[PDB]
Amino acid sequence: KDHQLLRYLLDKD
Amino acid sequence: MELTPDQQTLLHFIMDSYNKQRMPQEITNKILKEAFSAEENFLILTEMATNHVQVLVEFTKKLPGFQTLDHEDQIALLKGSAVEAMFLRSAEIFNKKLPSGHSDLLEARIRNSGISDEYITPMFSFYKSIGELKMTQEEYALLTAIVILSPDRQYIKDREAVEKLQEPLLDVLQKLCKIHQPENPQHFACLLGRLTELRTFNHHHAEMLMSWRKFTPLLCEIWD
Repeated sequence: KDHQLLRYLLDKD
Repeated sequence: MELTPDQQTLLHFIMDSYNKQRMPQEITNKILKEAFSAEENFLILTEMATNHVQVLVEFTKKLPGFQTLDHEDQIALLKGSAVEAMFLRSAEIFNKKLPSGHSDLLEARIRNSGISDEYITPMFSFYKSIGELKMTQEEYALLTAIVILSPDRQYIKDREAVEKLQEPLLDVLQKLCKIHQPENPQHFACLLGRLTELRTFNHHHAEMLMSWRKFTPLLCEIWD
């Protein structure tokens, strides 16, 4: 549910 | 038989994001330089899986309409498709991007990375099966986008919105089969055969990780 890395990669610049 | 100006545009956006992708030289050099031990061989494969995850998110972000989906659905699709999208790219690197000797060393490393034949055998079987189709760059790109924009992944809140993005790609893929392989009417059916075969790897992959004690916390967070 958290999937922190995918979230960063998606929401990056 | 031709693509309409609209299908040409959709295909061009897919081909552009797809052609940007490249496996770094630093990874390629490791396949050639590192010691041939289970420890080092597994570490190269770990470096390859991590790089594919980065390449996958960049490719996905540029798929037409992907940014227009609900934010949690974008995560659900990325999480649902990562394993399948990896094996598909890996089949391309193994059969097309890597020099013959490099893929031979890579295979050598793969067969000596402490992984069971239970998982190794369907992997190379799938590589041979994919290589048989003589897939174009457009077929790899479309097939990858269709794997990513699959509307039946778990935890997707709006499936129709994803269906609206996936259907025009299958339509484009089927038209390209009719255009480039008019003598082979089952060419499209053959490509669909790979989508079903890719799905089996979700199970193969999940059980493989349970036989680990080889533990890579970063990849396990992405995979399960």
